[PDB]
Amino acid sequence: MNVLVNNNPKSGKTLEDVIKDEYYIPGSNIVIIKGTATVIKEETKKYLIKTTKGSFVVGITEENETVDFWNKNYKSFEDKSLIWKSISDVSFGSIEIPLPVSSVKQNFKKWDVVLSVSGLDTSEGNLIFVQRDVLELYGLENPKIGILIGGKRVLKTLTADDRIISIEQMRESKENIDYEITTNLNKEIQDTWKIYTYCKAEFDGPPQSTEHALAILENGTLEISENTNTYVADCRLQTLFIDEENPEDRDRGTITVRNIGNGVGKVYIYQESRASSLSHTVVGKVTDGIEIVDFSNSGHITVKTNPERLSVIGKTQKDAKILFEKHGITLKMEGNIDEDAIIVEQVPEYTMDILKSKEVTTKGIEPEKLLYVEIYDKDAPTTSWYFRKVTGLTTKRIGTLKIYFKHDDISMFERDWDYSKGLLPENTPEKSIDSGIIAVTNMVKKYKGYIGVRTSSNDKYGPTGETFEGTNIVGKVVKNSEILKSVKQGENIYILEVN
Amino acid sequence: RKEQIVDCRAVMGLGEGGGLAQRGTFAEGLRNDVVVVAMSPGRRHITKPVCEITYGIREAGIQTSVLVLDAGGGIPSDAPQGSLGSTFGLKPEEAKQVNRHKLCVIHFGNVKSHIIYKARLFLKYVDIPTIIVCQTPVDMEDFAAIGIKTKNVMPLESKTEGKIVEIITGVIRGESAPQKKIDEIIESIKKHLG
Amino acid sequence: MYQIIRYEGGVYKNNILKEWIEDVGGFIIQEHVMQLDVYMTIAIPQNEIENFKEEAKKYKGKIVETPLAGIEIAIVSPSLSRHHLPHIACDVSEYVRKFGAKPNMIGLAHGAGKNISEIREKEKRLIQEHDIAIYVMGNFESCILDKTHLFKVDIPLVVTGGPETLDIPYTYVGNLGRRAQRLRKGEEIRALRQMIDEVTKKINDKRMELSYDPPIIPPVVLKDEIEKRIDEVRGILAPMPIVTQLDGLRIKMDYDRNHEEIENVKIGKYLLKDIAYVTRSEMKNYILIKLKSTSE
Repeated sequence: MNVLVNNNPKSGKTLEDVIKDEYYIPGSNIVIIKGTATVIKEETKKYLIKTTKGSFVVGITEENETVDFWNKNYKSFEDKSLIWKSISDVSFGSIEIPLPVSSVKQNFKKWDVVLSVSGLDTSEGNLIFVQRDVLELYGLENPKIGILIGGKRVLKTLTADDRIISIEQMRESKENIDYEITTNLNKEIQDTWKIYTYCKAEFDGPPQSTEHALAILENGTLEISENTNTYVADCRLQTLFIDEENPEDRDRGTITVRNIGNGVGKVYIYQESRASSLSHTVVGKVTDGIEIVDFSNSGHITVKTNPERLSVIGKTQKDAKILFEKHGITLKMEGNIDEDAIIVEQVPEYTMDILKSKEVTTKGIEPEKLLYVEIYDKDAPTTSWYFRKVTGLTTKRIGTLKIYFKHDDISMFERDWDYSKGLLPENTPEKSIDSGIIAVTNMVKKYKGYIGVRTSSNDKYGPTGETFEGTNIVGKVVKNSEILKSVKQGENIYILEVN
Repeated sequence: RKEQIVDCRAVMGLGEGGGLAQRGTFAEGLRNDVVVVAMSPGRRHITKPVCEITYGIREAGIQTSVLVLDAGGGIPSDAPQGSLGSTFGLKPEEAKQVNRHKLCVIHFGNVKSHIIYKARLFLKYVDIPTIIVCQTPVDMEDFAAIGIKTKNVMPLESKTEGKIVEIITGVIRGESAPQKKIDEIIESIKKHLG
Repeated sequence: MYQIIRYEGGVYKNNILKEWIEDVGGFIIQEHVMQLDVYMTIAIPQNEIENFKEEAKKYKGKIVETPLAGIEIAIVSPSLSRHHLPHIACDVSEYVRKFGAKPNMIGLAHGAGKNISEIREKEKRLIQEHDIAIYVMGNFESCILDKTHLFKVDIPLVVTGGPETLDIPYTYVGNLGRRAQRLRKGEEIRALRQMIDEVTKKINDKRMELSYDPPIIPPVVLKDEIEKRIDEVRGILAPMPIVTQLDGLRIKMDYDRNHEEIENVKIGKYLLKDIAYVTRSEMKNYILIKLKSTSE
C-alpha cells in the first residue's frame, strides 16, 4: 500500500502508476531494490577478548588440534582469571583440555596463543598466552594454537587478579543487497518498496572529451555493451580519436572516456573506487541515483546530463537564438542570418568552451549551398562508417568535406589517414558508374581512403580516377548539385544526410 | 674478501627440470665490474660454460653480473648475403646494461666467420673492453679485417666503438670449463681491469 | 583485496588484455616477453577473479596462482663460490621465483668455515631490509650446530641443510645441502616444496599481523602511483626497478639524487614523507620505503 518512491512516496500498485511522474525515455531498465539482508558471519581466525585489563587480539595460526579445541572451548575459557604470569608466560583458566598432553615439548614464539595443558592434567589445561619465545617448555601434542599481536600490552599488563571475562571473537559481519533488474509495468506492489528510474550526470572536464561524452548521451540513453564488477562501458564510438588526458581517481560513479588503445572512445561508468589511469579521461560524475548503474548488467539506462549540449548544427537560426538566450549567452551572427538559415559552423563548437566564454559565433549557410547526400549503410557498412567518421557525421548533423584535387568533371575530397584501415573492397561497381556517386578508394589502390565524386558517367574509371575493383560506392548526392563545379581547391563543402 | 650481493632476475627459468636462467634477462651484481654475456638460457650456454666463468670471477674477488641475450643465437643481419638460421642482435637496454660495467666477458662458439660479425655487432653498441671466450682458435687480427677495434691489431676504418682486449680459446659450449681456462680469464681480467 | 597472480599467454592480442586489466583497475607488476609468450604478474581486485579467468581462457592463456608475489626474499649463501652458488642456491632462488617472489643473492664475506664464520653488521642490516631470509647451509650436523650465530636477525627465517632433522631453535628444512648437481630428484623437489610451504606459512602469518593494523596505502598501488608520477622509473636498468615488499617498496634509484623527489609525491591527498619512512638502502645506495599504519 503505502510505498516509498525515490524520496517522495507514492502507492500506485503497478509500476506505470509510480513511474508515470518518474522522467524516463521508454526502452531502458527499471531497478528495484527490495532491501538489505545484513548477514552476520564471523570466523574470527583472529579472536578478540574482554579482560579486566583491556582487550587483546589473539589469532589462530597453527591448526594442530589446539585450534580444534579453542574453536568452542574458548567459551569454556571465558571468565577465567589469569592463573600465572611467570617465566612460563601469562596463563589463564585453567579449564579441562582433553588434548593428549604429549610429554614431547615444542618451541613457541614471542606472543603465540598457546593452550598448554598445565601440569599435564587435562582439567588443568592452561590458556598460556605466550609472552616470550619459550622453547621446549610445555608438553601437549602442540600447545601452539595461534599468535598474539593485537593488544600485546593488554596480556602483558594482565595480572593474576584480572580474568579474560568476555573472550570476544571478531563479530565478523557482512552485507547483502537484494536486486532485481526489470525493464514490467503491470505488477502488484505489496508495501514499502523503493523504485529508481533515472540517473543524473554532472559533466566537468576537457572540452573535446566532454563533447564526446555528450554526443554519446545526446539521446538520454546509455547502451551497456560491456559489464564487469567495476564498470559498465558504451561502445557506440569506439574508433573515434581524442587527445586529452585527465588522470585523476576513478571513484564511485565516475564517467571516463578511454583515449588510447583498441577501445579509444569508449565511455565508462565506474561502480567501484579505483585508482587513476593515464588511458582514461574523466569527463564528469554521476551525482545521485547510482544504484540504477550498480544493478544494471545489460540494456539501456536513462541518463540526464546537467549541462545541456549546446551544439546547434542541424537547427534553424531562431532555434539557436532562443535556446542560447534561454541560457543567457551573448550571440553574434556570421553567415546566412535568415531565421531559417541552417547553421553550419559555430565558434566555439564545444559546450564547455561556450559555457566558460559565454559567447557563441554562429555561421549559417545559403539554402542552395548545402549539399544533400544519402549514405548506403546496409550496402557498405565499413565504408559508410569510415565516411561518417571522416566527414564528422558521427557527432554532428552536418558534415564537412574538403576539396583536395579538381579536374573538370572530377572533384576529389581529402582523406583521414587514421580511419582508413579496414577498407576492404565492399561495394564495387558492376556496370558504368552513374553521375553524382560518392565513392572511396579501398586498400587495393595506392591512394586508399580518398573520397571523390564526378558529375558525369564513364564505364572505366570511378569517381576518384581508379578502376572499379579499387573503388567502393558509399553514397550519392541526391538534391543539391552545380556547386561542385564552382568550388576551388581547399574549400570546404557541407553535407546533410537525407537517408 | 668482501660481501657480494646479486640482484637476481625477476623471471623464473625454463620449466621444472630445465635451465634456471631466462632469455632477455639481466642480473646485476650491485657494484658493476665484470658482466658475463650468455647467448641463450639453454644447456649449451648456461651453467656449463658461463656460470663456471662467473664463479671464477666471483672467487677472484670481482663482482659479476650475468646477462642472457634475448637473441644471441645465429649471425647478424649485416653478415654477407644476409643472415641464415637465426638473426643475432643486441637490444638498446642490453647495451646500456653492459655499458655500465668496467669489463665484459662474452662466450662465443665454433665457426670463425660467425664470431667476427657477432663481435662487430656487439661492439657497435658496447664501448667497454670485452674478452671473447670461444672454442676454436681465432686470431686477434681477423676481427680487425672487418673493422673491429683491437688492442694489438687496429683497423684503419674502425666500425666499432669497443675494443677486444683478449681472445681466450679452448672453452667448449655445454661442457665443464677447466681450472686453467678460468685462471687465464682471471689473469686477463686482472691485467685489463686495474 | 588485490590478488596477485601470474598470467602465461601469447603476445597476440595481449595489448587488448592489458587494456581490460587497466579498465578493471588492475596493475601489471611485471612483464616479460620471451619469443611469442608473455609472463605477466598482475594484481587485480578480488571481485574480478572469475572475470579475468574467463578473459584469460578466451585468449587461451594460463592463470598460475603465485602465493609469494608480493614479497622479496634474501637468500643467504655462505659465499658466491663454486660450492654454493652454481647449484642449490640458484635452485632455491628459481623455485622462489616460480611462486612469484623476487629473490636477492646474499653472499657473506666470511660465511664459510665451521669456527671462522662471521657475519658483518652491514650484511646483517641488508638481510633485515628484506621480508624473509632463507639460509642455504651445508650437510653436516655439527658444522651447522656450531654456526647458529649466522641466523641472528629479527626476520622470519627458514634454514635449509643437508641433514634431515636439525636441533636449531629456528625453522629447518632438511635434505637440501651443498651439492654440485641441479635439483631434479624427487626427494629434492619434495624438500624444495617443503621450504616453499614454510616460507608461505611465515609470509601468511606476517600478512595477518599486518592486516591487524593495515597501512594507509597498499604497496602495489603505491608503486603504481610512483610509476605514474616519477618519470625516471622507466630508465632504470635494474631487474626489478620497483620491488613490492610486504609493507613497503624498494625503488632502485640513487638515494642522494632522488629522495627529495620521492618524498614530495602526493598520493590521494597525503604527502609520502608524512606517511612512509623514505630511507637509504644498504643495497647499492637505493631508496627503501616503509609504510606507516593507520594508527600513526
